[PDB]
Amino acid sequence: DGPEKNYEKTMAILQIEAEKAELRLKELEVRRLMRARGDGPWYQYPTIDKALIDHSPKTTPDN
Amino acid sequence: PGIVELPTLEDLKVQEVKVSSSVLKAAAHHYGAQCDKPNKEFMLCRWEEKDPRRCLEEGKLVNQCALDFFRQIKRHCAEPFTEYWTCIDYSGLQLFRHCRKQQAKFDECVLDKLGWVRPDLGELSKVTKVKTDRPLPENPYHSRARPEPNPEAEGDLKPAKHGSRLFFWTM
Repeated sequence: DGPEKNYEKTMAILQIEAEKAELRLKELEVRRLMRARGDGPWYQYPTIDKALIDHSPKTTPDN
Repeated sequence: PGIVELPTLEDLKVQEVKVSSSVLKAAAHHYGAQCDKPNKEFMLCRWEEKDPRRCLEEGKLVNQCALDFFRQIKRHCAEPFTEYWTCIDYSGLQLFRHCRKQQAKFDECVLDKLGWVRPDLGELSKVTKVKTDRPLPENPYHSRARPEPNPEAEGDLKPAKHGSRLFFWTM
């Protein structure tokens, strides 16, 4: 086949793999940030749910 | 770090009603019937504010009303109440079971001398509604500002860009 075959195929392959590479770098940086700060959708850690708390008036007034 | 504020000794200088536990037990039902407003107001203040350093005036007023009740019972039915509370005091557990005749004398005396009737069984244990005029404590627990919730996750999902992106696996 002609040289344009390899030229356009290499264009597509190079673009796709470069996108993969800097996406991987962004993944590493995002993971570091989200593990360090936790202000993100993942890396959340379990905490006690508030709905278990009971608010009815107890025997002791100033509980 | 802070101030443990405490009201000075002058505010908590109540008249300090002085009757023994047996005397209190003898007049329990009638006192609960004819003194419910101060007790209920004071306790609602105690439960709402959750700070005994704040509702001291209700603690004064409840003692004033209790002393008024005891003064009335002294003025009108001294003898039957004295015999009834002595007979209550004899018992180790202070049971009403053994002392029924003296209870009858006390009840009829206060009925025809002060217009009182003992509450029926369970009447003195019903939740009441008070018409207190104090405001509702906005922050009874003195809670600080809550941390902002984590940024909510939303948005349409599209296929992962270039598949797994895990080494040579393109798809």
